[PDB]
Amino acid sequence: VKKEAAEKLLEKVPSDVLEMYKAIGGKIYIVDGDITKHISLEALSEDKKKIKD
Amino acid sequence: NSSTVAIDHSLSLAGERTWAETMGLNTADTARLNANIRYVNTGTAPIYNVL
Repeated sequence: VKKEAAEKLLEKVPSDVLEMYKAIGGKIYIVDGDITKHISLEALSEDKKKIKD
Repeated sequence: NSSTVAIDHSLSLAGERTWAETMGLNTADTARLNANIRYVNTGTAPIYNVL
């Protein structure tokens, strides 16, 4: 009789395609602190306000 | 008793087109508002620097 030999049908593995999608990449955006300056006097005042006759 | 000696060469041309869509959201900052308003004086004296 003649031997099969068996060279196989399956080629490589999914693992390369699996690794392709497995890509995670970079996520999220900068927020919160930004720059922050601010300056004006809407908080408190100062002006002569007494009483007399 | 047999002995089989073999060799293979191979090519592969893989073309791929990928479409992707993403919708991000933050539950605390979903919406921003804007009002369209007017000021009405039904009184008798005028008022200045209205806030």
